[PDB]
Amino acid sequence: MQIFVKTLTGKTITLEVEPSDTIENVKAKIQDKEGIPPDQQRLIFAGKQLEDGRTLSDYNIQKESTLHLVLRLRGG
Amino acid sequence: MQIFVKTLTGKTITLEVEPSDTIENVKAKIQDKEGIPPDQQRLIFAGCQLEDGRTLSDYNIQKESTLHLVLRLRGGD
Amino acid sequence: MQIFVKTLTGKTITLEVEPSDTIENVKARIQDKEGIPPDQQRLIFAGKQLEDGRTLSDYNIQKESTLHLVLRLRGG
Amino acid sequence: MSSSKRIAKELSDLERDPPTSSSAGPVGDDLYHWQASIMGPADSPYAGGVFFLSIHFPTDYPFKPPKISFTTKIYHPNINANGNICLDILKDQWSPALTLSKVLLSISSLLTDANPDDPLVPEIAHIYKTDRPKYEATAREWTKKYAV
Amino acid sequence: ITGIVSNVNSYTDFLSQIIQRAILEGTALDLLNAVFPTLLEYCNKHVSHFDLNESVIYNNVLTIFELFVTFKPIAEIFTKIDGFFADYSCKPQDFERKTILGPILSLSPIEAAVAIRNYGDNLLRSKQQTAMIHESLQAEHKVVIDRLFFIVDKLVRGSLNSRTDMISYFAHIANKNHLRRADHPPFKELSSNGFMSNITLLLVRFSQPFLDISYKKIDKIDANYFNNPSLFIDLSGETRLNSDFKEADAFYDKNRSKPNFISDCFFLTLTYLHYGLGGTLSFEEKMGSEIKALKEEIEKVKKIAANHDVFARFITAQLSKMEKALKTTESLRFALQGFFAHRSLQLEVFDFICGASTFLIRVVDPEHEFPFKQIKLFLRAHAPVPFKYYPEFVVEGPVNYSLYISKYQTSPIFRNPRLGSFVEFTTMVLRCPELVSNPHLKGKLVQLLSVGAMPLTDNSPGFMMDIFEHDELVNKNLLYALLDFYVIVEKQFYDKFNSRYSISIILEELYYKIPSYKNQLIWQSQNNADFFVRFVARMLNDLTFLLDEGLSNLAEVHNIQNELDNDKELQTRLASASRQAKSSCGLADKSMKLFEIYSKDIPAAFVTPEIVYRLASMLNYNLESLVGPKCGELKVKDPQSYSFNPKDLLKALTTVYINLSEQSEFISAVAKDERSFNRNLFVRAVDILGRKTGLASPEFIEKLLNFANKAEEQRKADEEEDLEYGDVPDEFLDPLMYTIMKDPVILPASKMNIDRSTIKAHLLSDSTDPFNRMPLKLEDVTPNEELRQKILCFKKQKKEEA
Repeated sequence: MQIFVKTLTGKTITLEVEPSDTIENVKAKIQDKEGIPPDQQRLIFAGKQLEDGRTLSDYNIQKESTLHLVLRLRGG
Repeated sequence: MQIFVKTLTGKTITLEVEPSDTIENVKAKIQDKEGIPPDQQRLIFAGCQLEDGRTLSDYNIQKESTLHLVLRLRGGD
Repeated sequence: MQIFVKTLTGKTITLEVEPSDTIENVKARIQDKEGIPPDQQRLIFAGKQLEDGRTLSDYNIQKESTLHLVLRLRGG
Repeated sequence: MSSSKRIAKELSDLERDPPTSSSAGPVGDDLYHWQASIMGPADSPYAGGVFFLSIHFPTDYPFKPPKISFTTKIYHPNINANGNICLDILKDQWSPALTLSKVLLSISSLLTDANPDDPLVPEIAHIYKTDRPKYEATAREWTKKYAV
Repeated sequence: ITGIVSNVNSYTDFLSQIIQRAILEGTALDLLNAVFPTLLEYCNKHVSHFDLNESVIYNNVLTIFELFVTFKPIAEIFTKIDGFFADYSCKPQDFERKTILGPILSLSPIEAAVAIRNYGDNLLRSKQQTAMIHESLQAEHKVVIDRLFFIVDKLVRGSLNSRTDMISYFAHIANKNHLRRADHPPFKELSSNGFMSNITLLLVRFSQPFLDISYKKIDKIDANYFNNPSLFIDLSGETRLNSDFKEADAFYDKNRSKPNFISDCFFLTLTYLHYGLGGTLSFEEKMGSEIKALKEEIEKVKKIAANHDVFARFITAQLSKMEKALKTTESLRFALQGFFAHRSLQLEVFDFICGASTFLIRVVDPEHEFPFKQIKLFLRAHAPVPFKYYPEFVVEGPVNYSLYISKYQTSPIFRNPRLGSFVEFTTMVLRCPELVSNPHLKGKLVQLLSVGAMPLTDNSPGFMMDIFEHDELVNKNLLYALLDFYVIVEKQFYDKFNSRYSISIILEELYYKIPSYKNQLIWQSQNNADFFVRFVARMLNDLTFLLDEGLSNLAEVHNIQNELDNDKELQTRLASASRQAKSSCGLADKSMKLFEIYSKDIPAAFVTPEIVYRLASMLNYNLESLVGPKCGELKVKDPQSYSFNPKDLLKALTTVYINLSEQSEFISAVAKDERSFNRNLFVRAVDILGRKTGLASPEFIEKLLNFANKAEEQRKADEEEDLEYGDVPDEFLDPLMYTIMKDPVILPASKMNIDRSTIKAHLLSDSTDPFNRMPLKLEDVTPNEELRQKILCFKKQKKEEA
């Protein structure tokens, strides 16, 4: 499934998904180009979090919906 | 890159680091030029004490940063 | 022929050499008894930085001279 | 101009719609120091406990996240003895659009899930990653100590 | 051998020819291998402590070297003695016992047993009784120093081989002892301070010819000394000024060149400055706390009765070894001060520093003509090359010695005309940040300048004020540097204000006594405006919470104190609560005092729209804490200790209003700060100033009451505008401000309306949209003229009934 995700400085990437994927299976096709940790998988989709441990079948991402990948600076 | 470590005696040392290097690997350098074993070497960055399992790929990327050296000593009264 | 090599820490070592030896082979002999890798090693004769592919007779090095080893500065 | 009517509006809508297991308000007639009050989630050892909050808005509040700490002593890894709260949106994830009610939703949410990878206490994070019988016990233990 | 040591003045002619016997025979080095190890044998074992106390004995031994070192054919070959150099595996404490040069360098009054000999007989001698102990030894110390310098000079001038050897002899000592700079060094494993201090003096006295006051021999020292790797000073691990390792290791590789004893002896001196005395001065400074910790240990034990026979003798002997240990440390702290007060030695050291300062400015000079023509005054790539690759102990070494020694009234820095070379260097560092990128190094430089600019007890100008006035380098650019460096030191973080406490003293004193800086000021306010506003905005912003932190810790001092009104880690935090409140109560006064003097003369600077909203907020909130219950109920024990004197601070705070009182914008500002405005606040401050008699004039109050009345008639007219605009349509409200938009602009990302000024404060913090986290710039906006026409229309609708 062609879905979209965009970074801070304007960069967006293209990848595939499935309706029965998970949010880390979204992430499983995110470190295949950048190499980022799934603990830093940060999704800002209309003011709320998209939680990583859930599946893709709860977070209403439609055909070529744009996500927002910012890297995390967690800790304290 | 290189970062700063400031002790509580008003002494400032610098230390060149790699972001792959662990907190233990940081403590082993400061071990040699301060004569202190790394068990006694407690660190504070932005208020949060670091973890021995962590690295410098874990806490707040920037060069020219500055840690603090809180000296927990083995013995009390 | 034997030569003397001096360190920044002041270690004095002997070394059986030949005037046509390459300097990395000399640095291999330094690694042979002290294990220090040759890219790290850096030798001085007559106040001059040396070159690996040259020989001792290129640098006019008489036997039982003094060499100076600088461990090139390792990082953190 | 800058500060007051933003604060009074968020006060007014909580007076319109009070939160269910939470409640918050100012400490008397000082607008810049409030008091919140929550109850623990039923799916937690934090259930049965009531917790009070020390709140200080800054003078650039609508543009700086506030300084807010707990009053009650709690057995929690993301809370120190000072009641400081290692929470993400209390830091550079701040947006000025955020309401304090929605902030208070995040607080019990941290009491719900307890994200351990920001270990504000080292020892409790090791206990939580090893033995749930030790963690879930002492939280209800210090509830009966403090949060009654 | 023994009677040769005992009766050295009788054998001195008889053994002279026997020395001369072997010179013409060439068998000289044979018996030299027999005498000096047996001399090392006789000093180590036949005497348990060959020291400075045995006034018979060491005076014999010095003359023995004086019997040899005169002979030019022997001093050229003196270095070949068995045990002349150390071992490769030698312990650093074991130099001074297994070396031919070992013991005679260690003759020093700062040895423990000498301090036991000369202090422990009475612990409370007076300040006059103190000094006669010193000059009894200090003049005897010069006999020790000058006779050694006669020996070592003939070793240098003996041959070409031998002056190489002493450089090699010293380098093996300094490199084994980098741990002297540590916080808690292994003193039983390092070299003694007496061994290190004596050698430190000798290299300075080598520098005296080519450190003359004519400064023409300054080109004898090579400025290109470090481009080439060092064969003697171990630079491995030594932090460079403005270069990392990998560029510097390339910088050895790039440009790929002979050694020179002139440049060799000079940089070695700074090592013995830093790793010698520089640890010794830190060694003395802690004995104020080392004694203080030791007395409390013994005080606990003396309340214990001793009965149990195994444990009674233990506790009895537990004190008695600490008795001598207290006798140890109290002897040594009194010993090191007079060594640091022996100004005849202390002059040569500071003479070396400013001469070396003259050297360093020559290096920074692109033409390298500094000692004749004056220098003309990202950061790493634009840095001058030779300089950026030098180590940091060439700066840290002097400034540690400078910060420490100014505690003495017998200061060799004081009334030295050669001082100004250092401040030329110190200004030049803080002027161009390309030279040193380290700020913590630059903090000890700016901490030093405040110490040189403190007014004394008699309120005389500080001992750099003449130098601040009469130095044509400094007066051009010291002002611009200090105002820049106040900004940068931003980069929890509880030391960033310690440096700002040091700057604000210097800003105050230069505003008082030097009128040209005041003239330079003002011109920087009027013609360097965008620079000076950042200094004002920075000093304003800190003060918003400095007073809050002082209220936070001084209660927490009591909270630790009342906990002991019923473990030591709270007492450890009690000092942490002390100084951080001291810095809170201190810097807030120093910040407030600068507003008093600047508003008096440049009020038109403070009335910019970017400050006038900010400033009135900071003044009112700081006012209510002082006059209100918060500082009043905070009853601090000895308020002059923390300098928590809000009665003194209030007079400044009210004056800031009065200085700004002729500006309608500042009057309009305070009435719009409803976070902390009230008429009663100033009225409270009247009778508070009515308590401190003579502290405020009645006219001073009357001007203030004139201000508050003009402020009060303003805000009543301001809420008069508020009452004629009640129920308001929701669409005309700024969705982050919840007020009426003056300049409604449309967000491009989230398509929302916002005021220009609202998102401007958001974009001054982050260039992202607050509503959908999209990237956003000020240039991205679109002004909504259409909505503001309805804002024009609807505001006129309530005017139709107003």
